[PDB]
Amino acid sequence: NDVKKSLRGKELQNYNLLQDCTQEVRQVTQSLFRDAIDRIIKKANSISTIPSNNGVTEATVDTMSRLRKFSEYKNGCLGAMDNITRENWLPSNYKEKEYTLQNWEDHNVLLSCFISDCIDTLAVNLERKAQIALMPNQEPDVANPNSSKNKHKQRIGFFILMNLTLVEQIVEKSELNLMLAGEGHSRLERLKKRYISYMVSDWRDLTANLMDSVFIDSSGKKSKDKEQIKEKFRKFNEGFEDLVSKTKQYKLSDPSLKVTLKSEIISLVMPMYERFYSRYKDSFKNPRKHIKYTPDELTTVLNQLVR
Amino acid sequence: EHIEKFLDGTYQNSIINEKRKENILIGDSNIIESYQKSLILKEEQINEVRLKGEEFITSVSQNLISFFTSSQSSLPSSLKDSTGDITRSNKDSGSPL
Amino acid sequence: KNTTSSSNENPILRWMSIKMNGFQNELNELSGHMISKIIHSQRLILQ
Repeated sequence: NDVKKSLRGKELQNYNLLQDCTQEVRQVTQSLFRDAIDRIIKKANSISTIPSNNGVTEATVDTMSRLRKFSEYKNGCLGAMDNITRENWLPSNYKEKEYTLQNWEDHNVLLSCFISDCIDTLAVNLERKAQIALMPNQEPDVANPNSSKNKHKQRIGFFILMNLTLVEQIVEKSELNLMLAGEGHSRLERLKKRYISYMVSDWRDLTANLMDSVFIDSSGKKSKDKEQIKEKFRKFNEGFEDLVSKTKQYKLSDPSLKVTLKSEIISLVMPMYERFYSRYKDSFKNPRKHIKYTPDELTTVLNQLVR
Repeated sequence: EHIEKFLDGTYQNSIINEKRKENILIGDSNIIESYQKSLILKEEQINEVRLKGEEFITSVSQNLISFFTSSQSSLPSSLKDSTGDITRSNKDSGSPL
Repeated sequence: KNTTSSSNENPILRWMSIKMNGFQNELNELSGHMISKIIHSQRLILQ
């Protein structure tokens, strides 16, 4: 970088060979970056089981402190981003739905582009490993909160989001912190919202067949079919306390994830029970013996679901 | 909530804290007598034993407001649990209190 | 060792001394309100 910049307007004739063995040291970048992605693939797929208390494989610690070894070569990284594709770190049979990525302009583009693509590779390979290790007879189907296949979307969700807890808690104080501005934050956000929505999935089942249970008996009269009262409201309480029950298995670590999953699933549930509670709270002198919660107290349950 | 949330409650993520190497720098020399393993030989049962201390002390605490005070002035009923004089009728008092 | 402990008894004196604060505070509060209530029972029955 210092020599090809040095002073120009002059004869410079080994400059070609500078670009040729520097073309081989961009095969050291290039090979070090396909090495980075394949490093994620093999070094990740080293492990086989989700941990005892289901934490974070320290191959990811290796991956992120590996990235801070990519950090402090910073200006040589900047020049080292020269004239080279996204597909120069890609196993080409991928899909771009794997990559939360939405230009070709400078090396600051390929900075956040490249590194955040590497953490997307971390996402798809960790995700794949969970998809294997919980249903060991199936196809790993990926990036799918709408999956009709997984039974562990909460569990995989808390696992992966502890891995991302690690990743942004090394981009906490990094130079990557100051490197990967703009989009890559939001790339990390979409990365989160995948597994977040995995932990909203069966809550969307509860709300789903709740308002579907509004829909199928939206035909006739007021509920003289009081099996529909205790169907919707009882089974709503059943699945609600199932979801609160399996919420207890996981105890979050980012406060903003507590705010995130909290306000997400609040915004998922509430207006259904608002118009629906308030629609059907006119059926007994004691609806108490059939319908249990207010939105006040259910809101309070959610607000101390998040200790 | 937190104290139960340290027993199995990771307490390994705390090991993941310095097992982020505190990178930078490069090591990764974590030789903490890890850690607080802990307590599975009955000290966890000492912890839950203390929790039985707490909810037990609340149980005898509000259970002192079971006698009304047995119907009447046993008013300074600060200690202790006895004397089930079962004259249930009437007011003055099943009240407690 | 000591250590005394292994956080989890030093930091579960954050339990133990503070479970002793739940207990000593429990006797404190029940002592307070119970004492004033019985004081409002000689008020409330005798007086």
